[PDB]
Amino acid sequence: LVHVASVEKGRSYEDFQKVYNAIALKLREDDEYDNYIGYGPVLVRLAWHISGTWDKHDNTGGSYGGTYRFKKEFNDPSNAGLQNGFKFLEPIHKEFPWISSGDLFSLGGVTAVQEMQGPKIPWRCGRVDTPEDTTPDNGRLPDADKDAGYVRTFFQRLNMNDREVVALMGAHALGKTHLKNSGYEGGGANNVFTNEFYLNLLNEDWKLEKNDANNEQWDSKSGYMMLPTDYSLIQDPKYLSIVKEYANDQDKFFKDFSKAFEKLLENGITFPKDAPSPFIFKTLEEQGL
Ligand code: HEM
Ligand SMILES: Nc1ncnc2ccccc12
Repeated sequence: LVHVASVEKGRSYEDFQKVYNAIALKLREDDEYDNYIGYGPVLVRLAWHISGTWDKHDNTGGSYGGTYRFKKEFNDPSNAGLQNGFKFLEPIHKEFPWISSGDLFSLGGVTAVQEMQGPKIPWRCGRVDTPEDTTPDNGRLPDADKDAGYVRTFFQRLNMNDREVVALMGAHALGKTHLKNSGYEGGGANNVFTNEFYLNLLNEDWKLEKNDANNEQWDSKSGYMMLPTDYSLIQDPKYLSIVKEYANDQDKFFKDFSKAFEKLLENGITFPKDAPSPFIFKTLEEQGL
């Protein structure tokens, strides 16, 4: 099953930079959301969930088909809360109705990471909306109650190795868990992209507690939290070495996250040899906007 990227007709870098800028302006404008976290973190999570349905074995799921717009995937229990990111992107899609759904959801993640001071993430256009019958069934996104072996095996389906898994999980510096969405609570209110997930794993005094939904999670007196799957990155000796590497090298973490995140957003897509090169969008700050 082959999904060939097809550039939206006549569009080029400038058109996508306009979409980027509308997303970024709205991120700056709509600042009250989720106790003043703003929409950055939920847009990063949306981009990952629309991508993380991919199965390398048969090329089902993945970001190409924009299938999150269909009720089966919109209503996936694993996606609870992402409706806020979808609603955020609705006026962007209205303004730019030519962009495909998969392009818009993945570009919403790139724009959020960059606007939150994260690394540049090269991004390629050309995902093409596919019909409702192509929507992947629920249950392809990962559980949070599990251990390192589960996380390792899970991510083999997405063709991610240990370093890619540890780098991608660094996005859990951002935003927070919400008891009503996932049965976990807490994390604070961070909306700046840094390597602090790894510093918090290594440096905080973690206690295994039960939350009000009767699920275990690791909490610190300082008010931080880690899901069991987060904490597993310091329980497994291979993951731990990489957590220490990223805790000690911001640039390395930025570069590795950028590559893994682009890869995640592009899994399943065949780019023609004459496709445009990946675009690197300028931030609003770089543009003086
Ligand atoms: C083992 C893999 C993962 C598990 C089990 C997991 C689990 C979760 C859970 C339970 C939440 C809270 C949802 C809520 O209550 O609103 C969450 C939030 C989030 N996740 Fe993950 N996640 C994983 C991997 C990732 C990856 C790979 C990324 C992106 C690279 C990511 C980005 C985020 C972001 C940015 C949030 C915050 C959303 C917000 O503040 O609304 N996650 N994740
Ligand atoms: N802020 C977070 N800290 C640690 N783990 C997480 C997991 C999901 C969302 C946010 C966080």
